[PDB]
Amino acid sequence: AYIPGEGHNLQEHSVVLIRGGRVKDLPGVRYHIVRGVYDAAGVKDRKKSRSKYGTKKPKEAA
Amino acid sequence: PKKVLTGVVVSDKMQKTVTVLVERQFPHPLYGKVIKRSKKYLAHDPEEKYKLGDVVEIIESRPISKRKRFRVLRLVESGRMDLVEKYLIRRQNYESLSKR
Amino acid sequence: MVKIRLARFGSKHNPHYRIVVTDARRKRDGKYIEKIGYYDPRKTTPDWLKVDVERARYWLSVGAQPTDTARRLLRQAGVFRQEA
Amino acid sequence: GRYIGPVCRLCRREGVKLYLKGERCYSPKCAMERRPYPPGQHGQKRARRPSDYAVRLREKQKLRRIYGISERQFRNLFEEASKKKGVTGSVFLGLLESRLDNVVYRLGFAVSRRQARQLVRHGHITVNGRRVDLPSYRVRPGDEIAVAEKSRNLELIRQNLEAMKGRKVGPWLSLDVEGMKGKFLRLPDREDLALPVNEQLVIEFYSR
Amino acid sequence: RNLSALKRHRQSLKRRLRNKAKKSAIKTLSKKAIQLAQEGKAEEALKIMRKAESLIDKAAKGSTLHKNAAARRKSRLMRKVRQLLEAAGAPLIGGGLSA
RNA sequence: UGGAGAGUUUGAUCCUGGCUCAGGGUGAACGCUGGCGGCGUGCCUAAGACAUGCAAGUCGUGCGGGCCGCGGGGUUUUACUCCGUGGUCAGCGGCGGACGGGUGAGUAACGCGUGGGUGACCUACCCGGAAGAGGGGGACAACCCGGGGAAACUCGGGCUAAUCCCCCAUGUGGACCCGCCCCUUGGGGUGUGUCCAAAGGGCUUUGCCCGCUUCCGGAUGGGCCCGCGUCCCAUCAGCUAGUUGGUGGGGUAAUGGCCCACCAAGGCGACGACGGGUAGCCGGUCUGAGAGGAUGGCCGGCCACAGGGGCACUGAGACACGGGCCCCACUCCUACGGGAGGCAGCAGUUAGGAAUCUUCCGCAAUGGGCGCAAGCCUGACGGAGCGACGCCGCUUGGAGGAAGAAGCCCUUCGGGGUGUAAACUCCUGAACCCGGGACGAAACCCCCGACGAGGGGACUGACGGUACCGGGGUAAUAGCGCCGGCCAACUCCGUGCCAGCAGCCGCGGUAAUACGGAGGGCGCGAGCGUUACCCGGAUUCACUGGGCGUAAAGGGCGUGUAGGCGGCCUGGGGCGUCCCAUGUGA
Ligand SMILES: [Mg+2]
Ligand SMILES: [Mg+2]
Ligand SMILES: [Mg+2]
Ligand SMILES: [Mg+2]
Ligand SMILES: [Mg+2]
Ligand SMILES: [Mg+2]
Ligand SMILES: [Mg+2]
Ligand SMILES: [Mg+2]
Ligand SMILES: [Mg+2]
Ligand SMILES: [Mg+2]
Ligand SMILES: [Mg+2]
Ligand SMILES: [Mg+2]
Ligand SMILES: [Mg+2]
Ligand SMILES: [Mg+2]
Ligand SMILES: [Mg+2]
Ligand SMILES: [Mg+2]
Ligand SMILES: [Mg+2]
Ligand SMILES: [Mg+2]
Ligand SMILES: [Mg+2]
Ligand SMILES: [Mg+2]
Ligand SMILES: [Mg+2]
Ligand SMILES: [Mg+2]
Ligand SMILES: [Mg+2]
Ligand SMILES: [Mg+2]
Ligand SMILES: [Mg+2]
Ligand SMILES: [Mg+2]
Ligand SMILES: [Mg+2]
Ligand SMILES: [Mg+2]
Ligand SMILES: [Mg+2]
Ligand SMILES: [Mg+2]
Ligand SMILES: [Mg+2]
Ligand SMILES: [Mg+2]
Ligand SMILES: [Mg+2]
Ligand SMILES: [Mg+2]
Ligand SMILES: [Mg+2]
Ligand SMILES: [Mg+2]
Ligand SMILES: [Mg+2]
Ligand SMILES: [Mg+2]
Ligand SMILES: [Mg+2]
Ligand SMILES: [Mg+2]
Ligand SMILES: [Mg+2]
Ligand SMILES: [Mg+2]
Ligand SMILES: [Mg+2]
Ligand SMILES: [Mg+2]
Ligand SMILES: [Mg+2]
Ligand SMILES: [Mg+2]
Ligand SMILES: [Mg+2]
Ligand SMILES: [Mg+2]
Ligand SMILES: [Mg+2]
Ligand SMILES: [Mg+2]
Ligand SMILES: [Mg+2]
Ligand SMILES: [Mg+2]
Ligand SMILES: [Mg+2]
Ligand SMILES: [Mg+2]
Ligand SMILES: [Mg+2]
Ligand SMILES: [Mg+2]
Ligand SMILES: [Mg+2]
Ligand SMILES: [Mg+2]
Ligand SMILES: [Mg+2]
Ligand SMILES: [Mg+2]
Ligand SMILES: [Mg+2]
Ligand SMILES: [Mg+2]
Ligand SMILES: [Mg+2]
Ligand SMILES: [Mg+2]
Ligand SMILES: [Mg+2]
Ligand SMILES: [Mg+2]
Ligand SMILES: [Mg+2]
Ligand SMILES: [Mg+2]
Ligand SMILES: [Mg+2]
Ligand SMILES: [Mg+2]
Ligand SMILES: [Mg+2]
Ligand SMILES: [Mg+2]
Ligand SMILES: [Mg+2]
Ligand SMILES: [Mg+2]
Ligand SMILES: [Mg+2]
Ligand SMILES: [Mg+2]
Ligand SMILES: [Mg+2]
Ligand SMILES: [Mg+2]
Ligand SMILES: [Mg+2]
Ligand SMILES: [Mg+2]
Ligand SMILES: [Mg+2]
Ligand SMILES: [Mg+2]
Ligand SMILES: [Mg+2]
Ligand SMILES: [Mg+2]
Ligand SMILES: [Mg+2]
Ligand SMILES: [Mg+2]
Ligand SMILES: [Mg+2]
Ligand SMILES: [Mg+2]
Ligand SMILES: [Mg+2]
Ligand SMILES: [Mg+2]
Ligand SMILES: [Mg+2]
Ligand SMILES: [Mg+2]
Ligand SMILES: [Mg+2]
Ligand SMILES: [Mg+2]
Ligand SMILES: [Mg+2]
Ligand SMILES: [Mg+2]
Ligand SMILES: [Mg+2]
Ligand SMILES: [Mg+2]
Ligand SMILES: [Mg+2]
Ligand SMILES: [Zn+2]
Repeated sequence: AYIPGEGHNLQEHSVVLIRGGRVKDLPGVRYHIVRGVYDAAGVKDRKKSRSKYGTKKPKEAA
Repeated sequence: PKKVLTGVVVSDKMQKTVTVLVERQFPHPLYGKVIKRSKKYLAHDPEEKYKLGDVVEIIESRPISKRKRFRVLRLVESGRMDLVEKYLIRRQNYESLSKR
Repeated sequence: MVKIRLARFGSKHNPHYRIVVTDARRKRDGKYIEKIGYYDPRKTTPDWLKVDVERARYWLSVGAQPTDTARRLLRQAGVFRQEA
Repeated sequence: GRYIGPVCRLCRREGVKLYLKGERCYSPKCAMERRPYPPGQHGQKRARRPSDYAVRLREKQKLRRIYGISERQFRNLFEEASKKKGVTGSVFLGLLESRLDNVVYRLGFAVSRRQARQLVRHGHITVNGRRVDLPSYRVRPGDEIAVAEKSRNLELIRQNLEAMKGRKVGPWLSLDVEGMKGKFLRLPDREDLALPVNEQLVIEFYSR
Repeated sequence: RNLSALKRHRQSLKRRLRNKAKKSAIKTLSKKAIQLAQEGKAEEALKIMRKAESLIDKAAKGSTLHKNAAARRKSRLMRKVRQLLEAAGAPLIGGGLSA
């Protein structure tokens, strides 16, 4: 399964959640990993397409 | 009303019982071509009169036996071994379909 | 016995029965043999009651049996007022 | 809920004044007057030829942005129209116009449909004597829309009601200015308003 | 911990034996008439068939046998006993039969 | 009254052809975000395993007793019966427990759907029609009695009433054999012979009411049978001993090889038997121009199952979810002395899973069971609760407001943008506070009239002080996706085949509208995206509506079986086909 975005927090024994959708570049891979679910977490300091990338909305004011 | 059907006898080889072969024409549900079909019935002859070829009629009746729920109505056109042959060769040709 | 009773329809908090004949062991919204008029118990319309009063007595003839709250809406339809 | 915020950006973008404010969108300066060019950094730049899709798109929004409603509520009416009789399309405007909050704008009780809505929502408006607080009400012929009693006065009505003395209200319309009440008379034929819109395209659009 | 209409079953137990008991008598008596009607004794035979006939219907009123079963019994019975006594026998009594 | 296409094979073209997007749908789930209300909807996986409560009871107008009462029968020293009187615990008997409720495992079959059949059949309670209730005997609980058991209780011993049980009798009337009669598959009529009926309880008691038994009808609900229709693999081509028919029996409400004997050797299959795989079927539902394709979840109709299996009893009715016996698996209790349980009922727990709720309220209403009726039971149902899961409705404001501040973006440093946006000024006013306050409820019953027709009179609202009504009254959450082409929305910066994007075509190699952030823009909005799946587009299984010289596709060539198709004329038949009428199509 493919791990998307920039960096993660996945050693070996790490619970995960599989999505669906190949990569095309990498042959054999046919599934994505959802971010921010179970032991795989969202993308740190990502401001745009946070719906994917399991990134919660940051505070903007203070 | 009780069903009424018309067919040829192909078996007298049961005691006081016979086998009537019924055709029906009708169009194909999707392709509309007008096509035939067949069903065999085990007809009751409590006085084994009717015989091979007897183009006859039969009628839905109370269960005489398993498989057997038609009594014969009346002869219509005796002696039709020509139609019978069709059923015969067809069943014969089956041997040359033996998956060997 | 067969019966005549109130079969609920409509919506939550918006009752709208259908007066009807069926077996006393059918569901109260189950299949029926014949509908005979409606009844909004909330009087939200002029046409808030109706019977085919002929059929009503017909089934009553053969041996139907309405409810303690179905006769009231048939007594209120002269089913019982029996002339002189 | 509804659209809220920058409106004058929309008299433009669509590239055509659509009188969406109170008097401003009627006064020398309706977001277009001064800057009759699309919003944002890329405003005073030469447009490229739109797609046919783009053309149809802009025409739809325009219309909706005029009446100012959700895409939700909007399309139901199209399909409703699309389902009905004969012209089963152009009739659309009739369904749009039967909206309570729409009518109240035409009846000059308010000036912005936005202002109209806040009245209906606050229930300062009545129909046939009924406190009706629902801006989606499809009104019909002979229905009567009047200010309620607790609000017959109110500074906001009087002047808004007053300034109507001037123009011939819609053929399908009527107004006892003193009596604070109006009558939906009929279904506005396509004729009865040449909107700046080509409804033919909205149809074409929605059949994706 | 449970419904006490388990009686409904305990009720069945009596109704079971009661109607079972009568039912054994029916056949053991029905037994007789047949054997006898085969050994010419058309006298003592139609004494039983007459007793047979009563034994059946008397339970038929109740909840044991019902319907055309009594009929189905009695039929095939006197449809048979008589068709035994054809072996001479001599109708010692129409005392069962509308001969 | 209904039909649109685009992207990608080439340097380019036309064609074939496949992949891909734009549409609509869902019992959904997941990510970011989340204000209100309404009406819906919610174990799609383990038909896996379940703690606890509850889901079926009722009548003292069947009967006998317990205790409590109830007053007071009445007393050779705390009562006493005497009913009635209540109510009472059960037992006796009676009706319902076979409906309602859940589930979809199994089932490719008359299970279903549709049209018919039964001279081959049952149908309790309800209604109508005809006649009777003449009398005679007895058992088991209860109570008592001892034994045994830890209990579960259990055996044994002894009395007793009825609508319990038995018998005699009566016979309108019914059944059975043989006859003739008509009719006709065991329908109807009759002749003789022989068999069959029972029940009492309550009184506005001397009259009625609630029940009893036979028969024929009616109506309702069914059982069985029949024709046609109903998935994938022929890489399953042969199948069959109750197998097929007969005769006679057994059995049932009744047909039948349903079972059993005996006799015959038949029965089935390229029109796809037999075998295998999947599946509960339909009304519907989704999509589609349509023809179709897809699907069966909530609602309704039917079938099937009630831990896995088997079996029968009672009964009008079942082989019975919350009845019974047995076997197995599993779990629990116990002085272990041994016994107990069946959530696919309502909630709820666990496990599995990406995922699906309250161990709530009330019989007020509707419906169902019992009863003369009050009244009783009803996790059916009527409501409430939880979840943006869906649809719908509504709010986070409105008018004003600059040649248009600040900050932030670009900048050819002239300026442009965000932007009437804000601020700010007026106005209204979601929420919240006060008051009032439902509809849903009219009958059962009660009065007069005969408790009938009738008028009339009376009790009861779980939801709930809820909606709604009045007044007062506050400017009061916005998010998500995208902005290379298809496809609507462009610019700085960072990065430098790295980090990364991607539905396809493809972007990244120090000037990236394709990565990452930013400004700006497009698109929806308490929602926005994503994933999975169905239909469309796909005329890409083409009946409507396609092809086979070189694009994938003519059998290497004959002969020929079944099958498909068939020239010119006139008749009869009217099968197909066509019309009308009618029923059915819930
Ligand atoms: Mg992206
Ligand atoms: Mg039923
Ligand atoms: Mg009444
Ligand atoms: Mg039209
Ligand atoms: Mg029985
Ligand atoms: Mg269309
Ligand atoms: Mg090439
Ligand atoms: Mg190229
Ligand atoms: Mg193609
Ligand atoms: Mg193409
Ligand atoms: Mg379309
Ligand atoms: Mg889609
Ligand atoms: Mg709700
Ligand atoms: Mg479960
Ligand atoms: Mg398991
Ligand atoms: Mg328990
Ligand atoms: Mg049941
Ligand atoms: Mg059921
Ligand atoms: Mg359920
Ligand atoms: Mg099969
Ligand atoms: Mg098969
Ligand atoms: Mg007597
Ligand atoms: Mg003892
Ligand atoms: Mg004893
Ligand atoms: Mg006695
Ligand atoms: Mg007698
Ligand atoms: Mg007869
Ligand atoms: Mg009796
Ligand atoms: Mg008494
Ligand atoms: Mg039934
Ligand atoms: Mg045998
Ligand atoms: Mg036989
Ligand atoms: Mg037989
Ligand atoms: Mg039976
Ligand atoms: Mg065939
Ligand atoms: Mg095949
Ligand atoms: Mg199978
Ligand atoms: Mg299944
Ligand atoms: Mg279908
Ligand atoms: Mg449709
Ligand atoms: Mg449609
Ligand atoms: Mg179709
Ligand atoms: Mg189907
Ligand atoms: Mg499903
Ligand atoms: Mg379901
Ligand atoms: Mg259903
Ligand atoms: Mg279970
Ligand atoms: Mg049961
Ligand atoms: Mg069982
Ligand atoms: Mg069953
Ligand atoms: Mg249970
Ligand atoms: Mg449960
Ligand atoms: Mg789990
Ligand atoms: Mg649960
Ligand atoms: Mg629920
Ligand atoms: Mg109730
Ligand atoms: Mg009731
Ligand atoms: Mg009652
Ligand atoms: Mg009482
Ligand atoms: Mg209870
Ligand atoms: Mg309750
Ligand atoms: Mg409920
Ligand atoms: Mg909601
Ligand atoms: Mg969500
Ligand atoms: Mg400016
Ligand atoms: Mg500025
Ligand atoms: Mg403003
Ligand atoms: Mg104010
Ligand atoms: Mg009040
Ligand atoms: Mg009441
Ligand atoms: Mg009255
Ligand atoms: Mg009254
Ligand atoms: Mg209040
Ligand atoms: Mg107020
Ligand atoms: Mg504010
Ligand atoms: Mg303000
Ligand atoms: Mg988008
Ligand atoms: Mg698009
Ligand atoms: Mg573009
Ligand atoms: Mg520069
Ligand atoms: Mg650089
Ligand atoms: Mg750069
Ligand atoms: Mg470069
Ligand atoms: Mg992109
Ligand atoms: Mg970017
Ligand atoms: Mg931005
Ligand atoms: Mg932006
Ligand atoms: Mg074709
Ligand atoms: Mg082709
Ligand atoms: Mg050719
Ligand atoms: Mg080649
Ligand atoms: Mg080729
Ligand atoms: Mg060739
Ligand atoms: Mg050849
Ligand atoms: Mg060859
Ligand atoms: Mg030929
Ligand atoms: Mg020919
Ligand atoms: Mg010809
Ligand atoms: Mg028709
Ligand atoms: Zn403006």
